[PDB]
Amino acid sequence: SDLELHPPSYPWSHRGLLSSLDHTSIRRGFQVYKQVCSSCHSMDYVAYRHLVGVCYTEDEAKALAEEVEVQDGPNEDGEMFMRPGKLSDYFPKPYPNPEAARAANNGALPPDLSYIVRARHGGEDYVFSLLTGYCEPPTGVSLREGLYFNPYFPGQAIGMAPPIYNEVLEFDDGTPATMSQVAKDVCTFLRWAAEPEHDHRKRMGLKMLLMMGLLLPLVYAMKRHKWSVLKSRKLAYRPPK
Amino acid sequence: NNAFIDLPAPSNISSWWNFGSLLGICLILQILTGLFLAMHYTSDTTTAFSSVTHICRDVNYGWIIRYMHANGASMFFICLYMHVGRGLYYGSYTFLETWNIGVILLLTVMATAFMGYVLPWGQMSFWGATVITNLLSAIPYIGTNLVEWIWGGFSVDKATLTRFFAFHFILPFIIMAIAMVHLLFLHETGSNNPTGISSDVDKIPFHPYYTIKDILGALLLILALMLLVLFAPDLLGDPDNYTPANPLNTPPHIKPEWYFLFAYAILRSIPNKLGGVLALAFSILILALIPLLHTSKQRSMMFRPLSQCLFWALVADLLTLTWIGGQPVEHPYITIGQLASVLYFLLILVLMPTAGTIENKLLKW
Amino acid sequence: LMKIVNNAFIDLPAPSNISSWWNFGSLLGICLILQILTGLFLAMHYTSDTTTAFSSVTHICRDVNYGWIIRYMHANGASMFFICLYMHVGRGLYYGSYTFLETWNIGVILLLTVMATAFMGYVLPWGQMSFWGATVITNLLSAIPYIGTNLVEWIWGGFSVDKATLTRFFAFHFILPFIIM
Amino acid sequence: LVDPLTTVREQCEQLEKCVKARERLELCDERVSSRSQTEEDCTEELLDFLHARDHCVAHKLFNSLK
Amino acid sequence: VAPTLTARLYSLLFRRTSTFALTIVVGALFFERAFDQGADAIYEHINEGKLWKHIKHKYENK
Amino acid sequence: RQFGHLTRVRHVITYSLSPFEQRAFPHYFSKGIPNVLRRTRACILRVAPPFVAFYLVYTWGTQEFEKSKRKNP
Amino acid sequence: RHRTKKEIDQEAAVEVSQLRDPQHDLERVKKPEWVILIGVCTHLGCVPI
Amino acid sequence: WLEGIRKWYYNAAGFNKLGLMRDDTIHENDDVKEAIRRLPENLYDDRVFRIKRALDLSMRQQILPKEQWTKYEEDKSYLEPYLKEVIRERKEREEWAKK
Amino acid sequence: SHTDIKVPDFSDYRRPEVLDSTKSSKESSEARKGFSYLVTATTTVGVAY
Ligand code: HEC
Ligand code: HEM
Ligand code: HEM
Ligand code: HEM
Ligand SMILES: C/C=C(C)/C=C/C=C/[C@H](OC)[C@@H](C)[C@@H](OC)[C@@H](C)CCc1oc2c(O)c(OC)cc(OC)c2c(=O)c1C
Ligand SMILES: C/C=C(C)/C=C/C=C/[C@H](OC)[C@@H](C)[C@@H](OC)[C@@H](C)CCc1oc2c(O)c(OC)cc(OC)c2c(=O)c1C
Ligand SMILES: CCCCCCO[C@@H]1O[C@H](CO)[C@@H](O)[C@H](O)[C@H]1O
Ligand SMILES: CCCCCCO[C@@H]1O[C@H](CO)[C@@H](O)[C@H](O)[C@H]1O
Ligand code: FES
Repeated sequence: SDLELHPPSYPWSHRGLLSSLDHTSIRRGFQVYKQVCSSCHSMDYVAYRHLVGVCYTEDEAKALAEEVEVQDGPNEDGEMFMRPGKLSDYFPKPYPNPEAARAANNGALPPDLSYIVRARHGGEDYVFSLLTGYCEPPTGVSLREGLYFNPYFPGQAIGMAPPIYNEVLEFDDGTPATMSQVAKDVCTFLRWAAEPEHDHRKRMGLKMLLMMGLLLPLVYAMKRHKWSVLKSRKLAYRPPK
Repeated sequence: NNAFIDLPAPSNISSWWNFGSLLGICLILQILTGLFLAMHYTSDTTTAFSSVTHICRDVNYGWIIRYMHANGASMFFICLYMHVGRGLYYGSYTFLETWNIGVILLLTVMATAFMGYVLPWGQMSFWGATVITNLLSAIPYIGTNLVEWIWGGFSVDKATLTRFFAFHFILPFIIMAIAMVHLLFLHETGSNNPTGISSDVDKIPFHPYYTIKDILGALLLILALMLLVLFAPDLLGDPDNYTPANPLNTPPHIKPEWYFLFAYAILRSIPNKLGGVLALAFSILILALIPLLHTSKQRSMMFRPLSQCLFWALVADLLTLTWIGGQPVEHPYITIGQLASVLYFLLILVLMPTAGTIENKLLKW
Repeated sequence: LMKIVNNAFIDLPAPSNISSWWNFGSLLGICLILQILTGLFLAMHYTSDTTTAFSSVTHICRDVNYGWIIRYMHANGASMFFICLYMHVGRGLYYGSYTFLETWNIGVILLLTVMATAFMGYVLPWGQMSFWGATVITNLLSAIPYIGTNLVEWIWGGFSVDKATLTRFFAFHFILPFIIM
Repeated sequence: LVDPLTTVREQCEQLEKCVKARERLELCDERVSSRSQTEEDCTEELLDFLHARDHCVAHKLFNSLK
Repeated sequence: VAPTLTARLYSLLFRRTSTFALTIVVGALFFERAFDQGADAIYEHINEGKLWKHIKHKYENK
Repeated sequence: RQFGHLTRVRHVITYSLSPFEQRAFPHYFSKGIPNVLRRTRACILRVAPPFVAFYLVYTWGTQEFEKSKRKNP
Repeated sequence: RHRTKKEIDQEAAVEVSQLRDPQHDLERVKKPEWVILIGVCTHLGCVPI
Repeated sequence: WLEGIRKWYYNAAGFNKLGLMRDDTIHENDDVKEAIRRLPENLYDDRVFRIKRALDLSMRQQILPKEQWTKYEEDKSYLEPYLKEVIRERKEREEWAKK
Repeated sequence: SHTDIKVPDFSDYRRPEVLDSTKSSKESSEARKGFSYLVTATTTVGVAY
């Protein structure tokens, strides 16, 4: 239907003006993308090297990249070949092209997730609500096969079956993998993926606010100093009588 | 010197007079961030969107230069609209040459920003290129030919993106030359002031009085720009442009950049192709008619109560049209937009000239 | 509008006897306009990515209507530019025009800027000469002690001439002619 | 293994506004359910209910997550 | 007879154009280290336990 | 336009003080606030109404829109 | 587009004289269950939904 | 009474608060400039000072004490006899140019 | 007479250190210039940063 359900505002720890992302949460969120979302969704603009110093050490990221095989070549025989992944490789695509993706998903296309949070009104509030909001169709609503009812998706009929649920994966740090916890971490990871500059712009913004707090009144003082010559000047008209 | 240092200026110009220098700064800012982005941007449809993400993710500080350019374009329009509003309210338009060049400047900046928005080749980029170039199709007999000629084909495609990068690259420098001419005509008369009365009996030197005041203004502009860049870089943007262009699908809630919303509302209010395009063109070109519609014996609106009330009604109306442009073409927005569109032209063509005459009568001249 | 078009052209006083050697100044103005006009039109079809630069140039010469004439007019126009530049400088040396110090020294800057401009344009089609010309000439800076090498890598955007180099050179080549103007 | 989302949803559904909405929802379920033919469905009633419950969930949920 | 503070500053650093520019160069250099260190400390404290530098120890061991 | 050639003025005396002899913020708050209040009051009747109208049209239209999207408006 | 019977019947029932660009549906299709069109809005080029 | 709204308007216009007379506020076109040029010394000098006093108040975003406001009943058109003649002269020339 | 011309009172605008007409203002000049120039130097430092 043409009805709309807008997402509520969750108190993300990175919500505040000077609040950074929770990096342990980014790290768990990456595990979610990796174990769960990557089989249907690509993330074409993130490479293993981007994780270094963000949520994994250089060696951990190196080990992560090696867990997959990527195509390279041509070799001296003019042929392509497979090799372990390395830091410079971008996350593997689950399908060679969108047609193959649609074919593998009853015709629906799992969008690339690198910018999904910036590409949707509501951002992570929307994504979190969608992931944790699947429910039964209301009485009178009957969906075609292949579609699932989700009140937060426009039109409420989505081609993605509920992808997460309790214990869908195990976290490296033992955090209980409840559906809501998993959603919260993947959403934090997706924010970082869409805006890696997130923490740095806020640190810079703090410095900008402090500098402005200093420079604005000083320049204003300079303005008032020069202008005092005019602001206190006195006029007198003395025509001949 | 004498074009700056000892330039005579009115002792009383207010902060509304700071927007000219702020526009100069917005122009320099766009040129500087623009050139640096152009050092990493590639205009092929296969790689345009990619090169932009590459700028934001891997080029050192690429993200800040990019968002400064995007938000800088928004600041440019805020300043442009403030600058034009100051002119209408204070009767600065009586400086005919300066004013008409200003109208050309507004149209060129609009055309320039339009083309830049197409460069990242996201969804809004693509449909904006489609819609806006198609405005020309309203031209009888040859309209469609003009559009295909601009496109370099039968639809927006590679040829389009590549030439748009070139046009967007050079136009700002042309704008800079036109702005210098804008200032030269202004210098022949010197500035107008809040009273609308000649200020020749009380001129002060531009330096140090307005040089320091302009610097204070520049600092406030930078604060506004950086609040957006560092704390809300996407606030004034559209999420749909984070989706690569898809020629087979126009997003269901597609809407123009905020600074084009009022004009879009006006065009959308007319259920006729040529009529909508003519109203759009006229909503901007009518600025060239303001001087001919001036009936008041006084230059500024400072001493004109009735004119002031109608002026703020016009601003409130543009605010209405901006809001309507952001809403779906459904009831009661369709009717509110039609009224607002009619009110816009009615205030400018009839109500304001009439208030001017009434005020003259009340003063007995 | 009249004046300075305007008394700066129409009623400009000129010697009664200047010869053909004085024609090169206006010919240089024409070479500049030619390069700018053919340049903009080529830029409407040229792409600066190393994977597609050379290709976009062949596309201009093979498929864009009259693309070949615009391209060869730009290439040969650069040659005409230099022929005129050298005739112009020669005239100046022979007739002592250099005593107009400001005009002359600005002229020296103009010669250097046109050389730098032509250099960068030649790199754009990304053929063999493009690549090695970019390599050698940028490396002239490596002769600068202490920072030379750093300056080169900064100009290149890397440890060797590559994508970053070609893309910024398109930008530099694009704007420099207007600065020359 | 219990998801705090379950706990919090249960708690939030106790609010007056949520009960009222659930009631209208069940009223629609009964009304639509009893006709062999009807254009109507209870989407609107469901969304109203969810909007009220989720506004409440958003204020509490994250306290239980890491 | 001890002159005020701004008075000493005027005579010692502001009166001569050379000395007035030196003070701004050196001042900016000290201001830079102190401001960045201070602001960085404020930022990291506001976000204690969330930054990579705060959790990093858990994954390294070169 | 150059100083020396602007216009004709006779019998006007102007007295001024060096910026170093005076305060840059004389009665900033004590006199500034009253002046701001005065200026604000003097214009409010001319500036505010149209925006109040916008507000009313805005709230009315938005509500009318929502109401129209449901079963029982 | 593969049209249904109800859709075909709705288009046949249209009062052609009332259209701004008057055409009977059958002047626009060859096999009624199939409508083939260039998906470009005649206004300013977007894609109709 | 029209006249009632007139005094109301005069005060709403507010140039009186800056000590200006209505004619001090006229938009200067060529007719007006010629009329100002024809003013006798005293009217010209007075105009200059009132405008100068007004520009000064405007710069400080201030107004005069109410007792010093130009009074409606005392505002007179010192420029009218001069401007009217300048316009008459131009009209006469324009008529002649058409014959 | 031009001797009837006296400078208006500025006591309401004067910095406190120059309020006494029976004292030399030179005694406070360095302090007054130091204050304003300090505002200028600090500003320039912030801008350099
Ligand atoms: C294949 C079995 C999938 C898995 C595993 C996940 N998703 Fe998915 N997703 C899939 C499809 C086929 C679609 C298209 C849905 C449609 O009807 O258009 C999607 C879509 C999404 C979206 C976009 C929704 C929108 O507003 O357009 C998001 C944000 C999304 N999916 C997220 C997501 C995440 C984070 C996942 C891992 C937990 C995940 N999906 C898994 C198919 C599949
Ligand atoms: C790239 C855009 C523009 C730039 C850089 C620019 C710059 C300037 C500058 C530097 C001033 C002097 C300072 C001031 O009074 O604000 C000025 C004045 C003026 N401009 Fe613009 N301008 C631009 C666009 C326009 C537009 C769009 C209009 C109106 C349609 C316009 C109309 C005027 C007028 C009438 C004046 C005289 C103002 C007065 O003295 O009261 N300008 N402009
Ligand atoms: C009047 C001045 C200018 C305006 C108003 C302007 C505006 C814009 C706008 C609105 C965009 C879209 C931004 C986005 O959302 O990504 C854009 C993109 C861009 N602009 Fe400009 N621009 C100006 C000058 C320039 C100049 C001089 C150059 C380059 C020489 C330039 C280079 C670019 C490039 C390469 C992009 C694409 C990357 C990006 O999208 O950020 N711009 N411009
Ligand atoms: C002082 C003026 C200019 C000079 C001396 C100059 C010189 C050159 C040279 C020597 C080449 C290589 C030609 C070849 O392919 O063999 C070139 C290429 C190019 N120039 Fe220019 N150029 C000028 C102005 C411009 C301008 C203003 C633009 C664009 C706005 C431009 C755009 C290009 C483009 C797109 C190419 C690559 C295509 C091609 O190789 O023909 N040039 N230029
Ligand atoms: C080669 C150069 C060319 C062809 C230049 C053309 C320049 C034309 C005008 O500038 C002078 C034009 C930009 C200006 O009209 C006065 C704007 C106010 C028009 C605003 C405008 O924007 C839209 C927009 O941005 C969109 O984005 C996704 C989508 C849109 O509808 C779906 C519109 C739209 O319906 C209108 C009217
Ligand atoms: C980012 C911009 C940069 C770095 C600009 C630098 C500009 C430098 C100078 O212009 C001012 C420079 C072009 C000018 O020196 C005065 C020329 C006469 C230098 C001529 C020149 O050409 C060569 C060339 O073209 C080649 O092609 C395949 C190959 C070359 O050797 C293998 C050379 C070469 O050995 C020299 C000296
Ligand atoms: C400067 C104050 C601007 C008001 C904030 C709202 O801003 C609006 O938000 C919408 C979605 O939230 C966007 O689609 C729209 O383009 C943007 O202008
Ligand atoms: C925009 C409103 C214009 C109405 C005309 C003003 O009319 C005036 O209003 C004054 C105050 O109410 C009265 O004291 C006065 O007698 C009356 O003529
Ligand atoms: S309604 Fe305008 S392009 Fe379709």
